[PDB]
Amino acid sequence: MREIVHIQAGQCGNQIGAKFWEVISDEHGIDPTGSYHGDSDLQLERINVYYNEAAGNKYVPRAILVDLEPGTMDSVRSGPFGQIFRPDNFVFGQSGAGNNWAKGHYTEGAELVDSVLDVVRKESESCDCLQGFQLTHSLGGGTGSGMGTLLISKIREEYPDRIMNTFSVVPSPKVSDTVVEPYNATLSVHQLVENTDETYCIDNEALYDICFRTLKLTTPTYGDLNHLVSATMSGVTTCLRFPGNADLRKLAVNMVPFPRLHFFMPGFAPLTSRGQYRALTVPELTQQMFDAKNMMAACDPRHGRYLTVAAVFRGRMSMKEVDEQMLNVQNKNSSYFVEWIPNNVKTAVCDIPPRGLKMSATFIGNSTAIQELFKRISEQFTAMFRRKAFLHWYTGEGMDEMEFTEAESNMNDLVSEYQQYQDATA
Amino acid sequence: MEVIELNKCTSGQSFEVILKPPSDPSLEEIQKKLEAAEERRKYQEAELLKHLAEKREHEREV
Amino acid sequence: MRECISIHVGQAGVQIGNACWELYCLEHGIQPDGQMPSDKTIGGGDDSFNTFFSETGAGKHVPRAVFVDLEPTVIDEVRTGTYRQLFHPEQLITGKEDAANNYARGHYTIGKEIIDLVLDRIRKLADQCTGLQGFLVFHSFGGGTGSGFTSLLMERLSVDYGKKSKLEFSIYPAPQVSTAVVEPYNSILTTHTTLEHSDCAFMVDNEAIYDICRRNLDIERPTYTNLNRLISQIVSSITASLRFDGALNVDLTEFQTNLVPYPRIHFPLATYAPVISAEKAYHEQLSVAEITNACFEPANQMVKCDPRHGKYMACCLLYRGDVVPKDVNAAIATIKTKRSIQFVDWCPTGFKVGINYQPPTVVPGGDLAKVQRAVCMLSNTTAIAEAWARLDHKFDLMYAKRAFVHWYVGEGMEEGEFSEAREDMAALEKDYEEVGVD
Amino acid sequence: MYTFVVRDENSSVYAEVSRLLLATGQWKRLRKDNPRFNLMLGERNRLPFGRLGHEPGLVQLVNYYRGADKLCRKASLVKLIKTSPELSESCTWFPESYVIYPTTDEREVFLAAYNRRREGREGNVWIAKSSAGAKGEGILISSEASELLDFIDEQGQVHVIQKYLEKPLLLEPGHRKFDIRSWVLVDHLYNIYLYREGVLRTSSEPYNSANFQDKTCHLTNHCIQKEYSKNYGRYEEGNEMFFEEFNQYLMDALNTTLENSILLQIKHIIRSCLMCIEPAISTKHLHYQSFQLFGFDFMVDEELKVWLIEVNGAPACAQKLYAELCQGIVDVAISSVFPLATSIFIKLHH
Ligand SMILES: Nc1nc2c(ncn2[C@@H]2O[C@H](COP(=O)(O)OP(=O)(O)OP(=O)(O)O)[C@@H](O)[C@H]2O)c(=O)[nH]1
Ligand SMILES: Nc1ncnc2c1ncn2[C@@H]1O[C@H](COP(=O)(O)OP(=O)(O)CP(=O)(O)O)[C@@H](O)[C@H]1O
Ligand SMILES: COc1cc(OC)c(-c2coc3c4c(ccc3c2=O)OC(C)(C)C=C4)cc1OC
Ligand SMILES: Nc1nc2c(ncn2[C@@H]2O[C@H](COP(=O)(O)OP(=O)(O)O)[C@@H](O)[C@H]2O)c(=O)[nH]1
Ligand SMILES: [Ca+2]
Ligand SMILES: [Ca+2]
Ligand SMILES: [Ca+2]
Ligand SMILES: [Ca+2]
Ligand SMILES: [Mg+2]
Ligand SMILES: [Mg+2]
Ligand SMILES: [Mg+2]
Repeated sequence: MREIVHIQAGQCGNQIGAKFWEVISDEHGIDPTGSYHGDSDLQLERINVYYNEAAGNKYVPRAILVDLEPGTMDSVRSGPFGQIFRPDNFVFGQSGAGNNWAKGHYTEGAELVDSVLDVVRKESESCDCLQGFQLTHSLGGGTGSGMGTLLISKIREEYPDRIMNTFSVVPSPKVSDTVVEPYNATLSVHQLVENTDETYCIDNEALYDICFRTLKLTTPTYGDLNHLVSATMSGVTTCLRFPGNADLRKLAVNMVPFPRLHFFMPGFAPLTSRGQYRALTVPELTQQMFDAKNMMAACDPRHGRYLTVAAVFRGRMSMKEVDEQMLNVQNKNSSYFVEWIPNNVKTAVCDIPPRGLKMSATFIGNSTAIQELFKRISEQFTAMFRRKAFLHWYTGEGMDEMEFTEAESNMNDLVSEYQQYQDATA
Repeated sequence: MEVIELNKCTSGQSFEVILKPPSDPSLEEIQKKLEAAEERRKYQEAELLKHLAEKREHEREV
Repeated sequence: MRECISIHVGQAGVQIGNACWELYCLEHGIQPDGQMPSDKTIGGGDDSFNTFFSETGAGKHVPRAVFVDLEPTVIDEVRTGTYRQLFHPEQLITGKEDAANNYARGHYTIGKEIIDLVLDRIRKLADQCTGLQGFLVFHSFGGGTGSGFTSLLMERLSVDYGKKSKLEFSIYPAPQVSTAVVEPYNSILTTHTTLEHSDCAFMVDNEAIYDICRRNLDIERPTYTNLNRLISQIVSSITASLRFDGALNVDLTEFQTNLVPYPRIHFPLATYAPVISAEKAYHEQLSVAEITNACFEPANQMVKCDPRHGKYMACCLLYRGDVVPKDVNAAIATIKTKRSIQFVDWCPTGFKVGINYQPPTVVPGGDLAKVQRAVCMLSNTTAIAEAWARLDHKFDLMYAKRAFVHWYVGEGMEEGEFSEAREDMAALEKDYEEVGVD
Repeated sequence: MYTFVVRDENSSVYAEVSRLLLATGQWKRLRKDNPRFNLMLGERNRLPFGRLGHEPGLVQLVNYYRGADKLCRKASLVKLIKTSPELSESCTWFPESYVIYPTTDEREVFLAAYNRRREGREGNVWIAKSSAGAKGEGILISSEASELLDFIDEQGQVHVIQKYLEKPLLLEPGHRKFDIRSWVLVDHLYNIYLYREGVLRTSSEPYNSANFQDKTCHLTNHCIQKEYSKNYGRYEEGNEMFFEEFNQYLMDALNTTLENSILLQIKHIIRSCLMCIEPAISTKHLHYQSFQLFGFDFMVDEELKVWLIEVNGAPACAQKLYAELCQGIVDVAISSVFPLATSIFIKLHH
């Protein structure tokens, strides 16, 4: 039994976290009271990766819910699957973090972090063989970003030989709460570079463009963005949740050739709006999945090169046709795969589809084009930082300009490290 | 083609056909390799924990 | 009678081992129960099948087998399967988290913690042996257990059983049924460390088996099950002489003597025919001449390569079924006049032949049709070095960038081992070429 | 669409094949070391045949036959003819030749014939050559043996000594010597295609049996005439007489045709050589497929007998025929395998 411990931090972290638990609960047949009512036992062979078993044939998510504010967690307990969650795993302050990384990481969040770690310990102790952790959070606020990355540092200290992966929502001015997000994101990214094994980069800019341009939603809401996030989260975790022999470490080994370059581009096909009679064809799943339009990180894959790629196809389909179409798409895009990692494109098929689609495919791309995302953040960061604009919110919590200068430099080293491998040849 | 050493039994037979003639590491040493690598892990792990302790000290100072 | 102990390491090793022991039981008439009606020496014997099976006072025939994996899900299927009664708990050994396709993790980190236990469960079987011959070790090149733990086991077996022969059945990595990227690293690392410890190794390239299953069994997307049943057939034909009456390859030492004049060049090529779909409604059975001629087509080899562009050091033919020496020699004569078969100058040009009258046994409901006669050719040809060249080139491409190297360093290994292992392989490729080319 | 890779910089022929394939709009070129190619235009030396045919879902094709060097290297061609029953010890169309090492050697049989010739008072000039003799170097036409046997040992390459064809056919006007270059394409099905256009590689100087050590009289390669000879280019451009002129000449001057007089036995020799090695090099059942373009070099003696003198494994073409022939490679060797959206070749059936 290779259990995963899930942590959701802050507003974005808990909203997308709750959708995730809603979506996979339905996939495993667990109802809002934790009672199993499914029709296949494929649903229960790996149920324990994400769920604990409690007497009474109940299944309880191995999930810890964290915020510095109670608001968004009252709404979780309200929401459709709110009762599923273990009540002692709600860990909440009252102050809120004011979209301030310094409050989440250094002052308000430091006050609360030990309480969170007590619940993490008490979930890990009950794990036959802990596989690792996943965190859902945004990088643009204060709690998920600042206190989320503090948690990751503490978790590493206590579990240094355990996998730490994240679903990290990147800020965009197109979907923006405050002007200081580039500061919060830049500080968080350096933490992630050091202390996560895999970070799935969920770019709110891509989720907006997708909703606005392809789904023709003229006023996208957080709900529309999260419909895409939840589809992708169900997707990437499909092969951890159903039979097919790789734990998180084995996936990291074959996806991450250099330790700092572990920021992945997600993607999904078919792109859908909430509320699909035509099943897509294996050729259609494949080409959409590689097209910039389905990329949930606003990066152009044709502007860089793929170091590794993974794709998970869901539904009853031809593995022969999957192999053929995958090997196809690699030849019209053959220049965009590094030639010094042989066979760096890998595929899985799972015959259980997601709710509401008979054919679907999830994309996991480790592309050097991701540097466009970090350049974009870095440019917004510098635009304000060259005038020290809005810094007083941070110096007022004990931070120094130097920590911002280091975060900036660390960020630009990451961009240069990507550019190194995009020009590397055989 | 010369046939030779034809042996037979109830289960089968065997023979050779010629078409032309012709023209330590110690137990201790392993245990040492395994232990030097374990030490290298412990040293890498100790640097990480020292790094994290420096981070904790910075958090205190902030 | 001298006993053989089979050791299965990692996923590939365990699941191939189960397919083999399944087939062995069908060949010797042993039931999943472990009962062998036809063994009239109850509770004992020194018959040829006793080389692979021990006997209980209750007449249970127990494989001389140890299964070892660093995570438990594969061996659990053994403990619940159709032959669950065959084995005894102490023969099945499972860690708790696996090597994650990381040689260093299987060799150094996790391996250090389970090596002593494995050698104890092996000692328990070696203590049931009057005359232990040595070991048959099944594993993948690509897995972190199959590569990393196997090389550690092989080192320690040379220490604890220094006079004993050790044979490998090794699965060479193929992208078509692998989702890993670092397998070239693990393959070269385990080959370097295992080379001076293995007397004779039979490589099976999953690419070749996969294609055979597609082309000759009409299986559009072969599974591990499809592959392993074909592999088990080939393995059985290789070990049949250890388990049946005969005069060829009757002990492990004779494998090296007959197939390996040079210790380093100890990787014989296997070629098998015929592979016939069981869904074939009508099939015309193939003659001794046709199956023997098929042994020189690359499409039937366990490793795709071109023996015409190399030289032979030895060649055995192992027939099962309706075969007599006359037809074999008539086929060899005809084949020699129409194929490029070059032996090295310092070796006799010729074939050692073994025939066993029982036709190949096939698993009921499997994919392979019963046939009236089949052959497995074991040839030590330098052409198999093509597989080393392929794998070393993939290694070079990744290591020039140190891609993925941090995973191995992180588990206690030094970059120096990468280059040390790759230099060994460079020497091996040269060894093959000065033997096989002018 | 199809991909291909280019790994011989210096190949006139496949340079033009590269251009042709791109200009179809259905072939994409990759870089030297990208392995997901459909087609490899490989290097001449140590082409990695072992790495081909192992890319899942890619049909792969290379422009060289592994093992074809047995035919296209002078020492090994001698060994192949004498040891292959298909060809035999006294094959009628290859000059009596001997492989000789400097410093399986034949130095004694070489002299046994040479001696019986001495006493016979019959023609006993010989030539000694190597595969390392580029642009006209390393050859020695001598009527006395040990004058060439010492020329052999003064360098470290293995040489062949062959009976020099003393009585060659001589064109007129010019009393001038030549050899014939035929281009042969062998596709993946091992069909043998003879390019209908050959070329004669002429001597500008008149032949002169008297002094052998003067050579542009005796040595017909395009370069040596281009550089060493005073009369280079009188009768035809570049010392290159093509088949139409040579045929019209053989009728006017000898009352026969090129076909009957020479080509019948050129076609016979090409088939004999290539069918002999087919079992050793055929890719019909292999995981990659091969094709190759060969250049066969022939001599004609004054009785209109054709002799084989070498087979070239990496030949160039005549400027006049590149377009035609290179387009023939695409159509027969490449699009046969990778199809797109009359004929210039003579199929030698077997
Ligand atoms: N023929 C065959 N090959 C297999 C089988 N299982 C895995 N493989 C191959 O083995 C390679 C992966 O190594 P594994 O043996 O699965 O891993 P392992 O030995 O358990 O070591 P770990 O990394 O700890 O899991 C891949 O290249 C697979 O193609 C099998 O059942 N049959
Ligand atoms: N047996 C023989 N009798 C008469 N002349 C001969 C001969 N062997 C060779 N020659 C002459 O010597 C010349 C060079 O011989 P050869 O053809 O082997 O050189 P080469 O290999 O450099 C030609 P290429 O450049 O096309 O490969 C020929 O053009 C021919 O005129
Ligand atoms: C923290 O969030 C995570 C994010 C992830 O990917 C974005 C993955 C993640 C899943 O499936 C994979 C697959 C894969 C390779 C990598 C992954 C991977 O890495 O190859 C095949 C063999 C085709 C199967 C799927 C896990 C996470 O831990 C919970
Ligand atoms: N995709 C998505 N992004 C969010 C959501 N909520 C906030 N964000 C983004 O995340 C940033 C702030 O994080 P937020 O979760 O609001 O504050 P936190 O509670 O401190 O993490 C802002 O730039 C928002 O654009 C959400 O529900 N979905
Ligand atoms: Ca307070
Ligand atoms: Ca505490
Ligand atoms: Ca008995
Ligand atoms: Ca030994
Ligand atoms: Mg908010
Ligand atoms: Mg495993
Ligand atoms: Mg030449």
